[PDB]
Amino acid sequence: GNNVVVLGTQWGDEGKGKIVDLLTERAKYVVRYQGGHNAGHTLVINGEKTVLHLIPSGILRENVTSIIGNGVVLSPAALMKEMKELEDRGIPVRERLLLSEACPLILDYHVALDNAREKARGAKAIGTTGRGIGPAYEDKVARRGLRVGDLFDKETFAEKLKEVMEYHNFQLVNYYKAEAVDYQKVLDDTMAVADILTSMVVDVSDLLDQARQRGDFVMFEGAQGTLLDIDHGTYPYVTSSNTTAGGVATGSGLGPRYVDYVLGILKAYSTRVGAGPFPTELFDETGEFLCKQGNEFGATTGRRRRTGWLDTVAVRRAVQLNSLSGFCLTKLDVLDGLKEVKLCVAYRMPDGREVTTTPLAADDWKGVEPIYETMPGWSESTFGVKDRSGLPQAALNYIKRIEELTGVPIDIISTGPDRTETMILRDPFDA
Amino acid sequence: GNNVVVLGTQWGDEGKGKIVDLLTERAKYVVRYQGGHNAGHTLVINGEKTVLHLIPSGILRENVTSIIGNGVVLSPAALMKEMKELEDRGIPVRERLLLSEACPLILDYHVALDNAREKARGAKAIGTTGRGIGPAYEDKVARRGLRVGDLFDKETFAEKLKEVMEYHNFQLVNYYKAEAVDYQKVLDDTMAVADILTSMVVDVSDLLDQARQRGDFVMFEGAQGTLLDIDHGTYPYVTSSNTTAGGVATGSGLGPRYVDYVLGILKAYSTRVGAGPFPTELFDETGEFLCKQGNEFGATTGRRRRTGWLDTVAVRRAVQLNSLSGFCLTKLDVLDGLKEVKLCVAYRMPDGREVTTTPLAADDWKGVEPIYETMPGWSESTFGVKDRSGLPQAALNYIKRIEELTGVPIDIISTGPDRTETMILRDPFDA
Ligand SMILES: Nc1nc2c(ncn2[C@@H]2O[C@H](COP(=O)(O)OP(=O)(O)O)[C@@H](O)[C@H]2O)c(=O)[nH]1
Ligand SMILES: Nc1nc2c(ncn2[C@@H]2O[C@H](COP(=O)(O)OP(=O)(O)O)[C@@H](O)[C@H]2O)c(=O)[nH]1
Ligand SMILES: O=C1NC(=O)[C@@]2(N1)O[C@H](COP(=O)(O)O)[C@@H](O)[C@H]2O
Ligand SMILES: O=C1NC(=O)[C@@]2(N1)O[C@H](COP(=O)(O)O)[C@@H](O)[C@H]2O
Ligand SMILES: O=CN(O)CC(=O)O
Ligand SMILES: O=CN(O)CC(=O)O
Ligand SMILES: O=P([O-])([O-])O
Ligand SMILES: O=P([O-])([O-])O
Ligand SMILES: [Mg+2]
Ligand SMILES: [Mg+2]
Repeated sequence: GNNVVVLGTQWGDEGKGKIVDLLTERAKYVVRYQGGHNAGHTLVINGEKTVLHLIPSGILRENVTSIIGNGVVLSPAALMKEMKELEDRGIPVRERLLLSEACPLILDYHVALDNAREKARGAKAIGTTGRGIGPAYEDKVARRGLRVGDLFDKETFAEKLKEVMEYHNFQLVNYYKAEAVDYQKVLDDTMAVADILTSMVVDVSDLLDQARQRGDFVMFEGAQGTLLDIDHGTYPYVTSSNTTAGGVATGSGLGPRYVDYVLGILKAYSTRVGAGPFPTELFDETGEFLCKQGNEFGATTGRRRRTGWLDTVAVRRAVQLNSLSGFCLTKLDVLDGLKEVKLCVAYRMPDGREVTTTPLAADDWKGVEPIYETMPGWSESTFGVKDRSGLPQAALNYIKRIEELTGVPIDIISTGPDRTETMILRDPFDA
Repeated sequence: GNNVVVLGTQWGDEGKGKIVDLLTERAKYVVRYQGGHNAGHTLVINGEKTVLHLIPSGILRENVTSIIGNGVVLSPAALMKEMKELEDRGIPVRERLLLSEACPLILDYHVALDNAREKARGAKAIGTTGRGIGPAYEDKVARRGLRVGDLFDKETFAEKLKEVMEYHNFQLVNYYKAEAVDYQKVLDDTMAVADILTSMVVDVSDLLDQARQRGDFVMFEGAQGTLLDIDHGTYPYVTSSNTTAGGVATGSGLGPRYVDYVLGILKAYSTRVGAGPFPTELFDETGEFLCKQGNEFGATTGRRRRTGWLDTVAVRRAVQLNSLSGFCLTKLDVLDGLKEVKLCVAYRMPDGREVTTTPLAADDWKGVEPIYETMPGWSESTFGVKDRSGLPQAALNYIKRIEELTGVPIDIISTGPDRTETMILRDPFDA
């Protein structure tokens, strides 16, 4: 189908970037519809590494127009920052990237607040990336936030910003007893890049409407993961945006009926970065092994990711929430060497019940326990394989099992960070 | 199609309630996915009137299960308030209504803030309904808000609420120099209804997933209108929720691919309640006539609604944003008697250009001017007609024209507030 969606089923870091970059070969457009620069999508072409945050994972391709949709919270500083680095490496970002005037702007004070709010939580801190995503989303919904479009008139922008910062500073100064952000400094840093910024503006909805009617291949690239959804995730240990497929339509302007394929990116095991429920979490040799073998560190904060077995109970929440058409099974290779591999098939509630559905808010996950199905591991190397034939029967079995347990076909299998260490079995652009 | 969406194309008050109540005859479920009690949907059966706010417009039917989806901001006070009134009238609300534990809770302090924030805007006040929708949405996205589920543990709820209210009161007291809301009073009022509240909780996503696989007829009922969308509307003179079709999926948990039909409710003319751009606004006899003839007053605040001609430019923004499958043309009857009726076909930008697309943020709408197409009015009565044959050729022409100008069929035509003064031409449940 023309419109293909690529999002994280678990808790982010499944490998969305890599799959976006590999599938965009046929795409005219790639659109990030939510998140900000908390995302850290790692691309790897012939070993050259690139971790993108704010800029879409289609940038390395000239044939693709990279779009930052209205649903994304935009940090002008982060953009220039990533833009230049990409430019020095021969990526004419500016020549291939478009923006939404609706995009709310993340400015320094948003990080002051995000910082303040996290400390104030003490032991109960979310584990935010520190980029100010939340405060930006807050101001948005509040209707006091500034968006890309406010830059069209620098005089009124300065006025608007003044009020905003005043309000924000009152609280940072008085309630939090925090260091106040300087208005003049924010105004200057921003105006220094406004033209560049505004130069990339496009009417993203209308674009997608016409690109749609034309039959063009659009790829929407997600940020974070399903269980981090502001609504459906382990609230409040979530991200402030709708990481679920519904976000595609709200964060871009493309009507919901135009989604043709939702590919759920699914890692061979599970990880979490930040605080929050994790039934299948491993704190043993296997835990460290999974970490070590899969270089599980934040592509944005460098924090150690928590590791655990693949959770089928929670993945099926992802299935229904997202309208998955298929899964792309990533990082199978990291499982090589393990004698047995486990997959949680059910949850044992603290009251005794065996359930196969998941809790919602974090509190409701407290004493929940995982029930596994233990399958044979494999000795063979999986890394770099691009043909099921190269996969040992155990792995194939493990793949079939996941499919059985979910009722969704694993259309793509990834065997390495490199764009080429993958096997596409069914290409979403054909379905 | 099984899953039918009914939302406001313009600026709310198009007649969503009436159409939900009329189409639910075949529905097993009706789901409100966004908004709160700012909505005021008026139903009218054999002249008996009912204006619903928070409770879905399927309530008057026993065969229908009414759902308040996660995307809705829930005011426990408003619920009990509406619940009892409905009950005294023989509507066993409790026996037919379900809720989401994800639903954020709107509590008294949210109204203090919404009040404070509006005055602080002075001349630039949004024109909020005063129900505290925004602050509730803010806290949500902020990750400090309380949701229905927090009630499962009253002790931790009280703790949580305490912190929350402390934080909120600091600002109401110090920054705004406003009256502080009393913690104890909020705690008590709330706990008095928690059990009733929690008694209606259901896992809405999973419900919809199974109801979906079963082939059941679901109806999603929208609140407000398309140009009030937090992202795509005339920001900041908008509502804090995603009134666009993308909201259905984010505010319920039903995967985006499961929408089968999006019926855009379209009024025969235009109205706005609150501040904000309105190209076709009428301040003349026609303006007052439209007001008078269509009893254009807020079904929630009783404010006088602003009236204007039907705007085709903005309606087409609604078309693409929403994936409209069809329009339900409402309040044609109110046009009876007019010598000529106008419909804006284009916008004259303040720089001279003729455009047929719309601006985004409110500021960008400033000097914009409407270009009309003037059509013949009609003398005949339209009110109560349920057969196109009863519609005079002028009206039919006016209908064809709207269709020509949009490329979307007017599947339903409404000729009165009563459920029966309507003609369904194509029933969304069949498409
Ligand atoms: N070993 C291995 N690494 C992979 C594979 N796919 C992606 N990676 C690496 O897995 C990590 C995915 O992390 P991250 O980039 O945070 O994922 P994203 O946030 O979804 O794009 C990166 O460090 C990638 O280079 C794979 O199939 N095998
Ligand atoms: N005259 C007339 N009134 C209608 C018609 N459809 C609905 N109404 C009235 O139009 C108004 C719609 O206002 P509101 O209820 O705020 O619309 P909603 O918010 O979309 O449900 C109500 O007062 C209805 O009783 C119609 O076709 N003709
Ligand atoms: O990109 C992200 N991955 C996360 O899990 C995370 N953000 O989502 C949650 C919210 O933080 P933020 O506001 O930085 O997205 C945190 O657990 C944080 O680590
Ligand atoms: O139900 C509503 N209809 C509106 O237009 C409105 N709310 O949307 C905007 C935001 O107010 P609220 O926060 O009350 O929805 C206001 O113009 C308000 O009138
Ligand atoms: O790739 C995204 N990371 O998990 C964010 C971080 O490093 O915190
Ligand atoms: O029907 C909804 N109204 O327009 C809200 C109000 O009265 O303000
Ligand atoms: O990286 P991420 O997962 O998107 O945040
Ligand atoms: O009444 P509404 O339009 O939904 O708010
Ligand atoms: Mg990442
Ligand atoms: Mg109304």
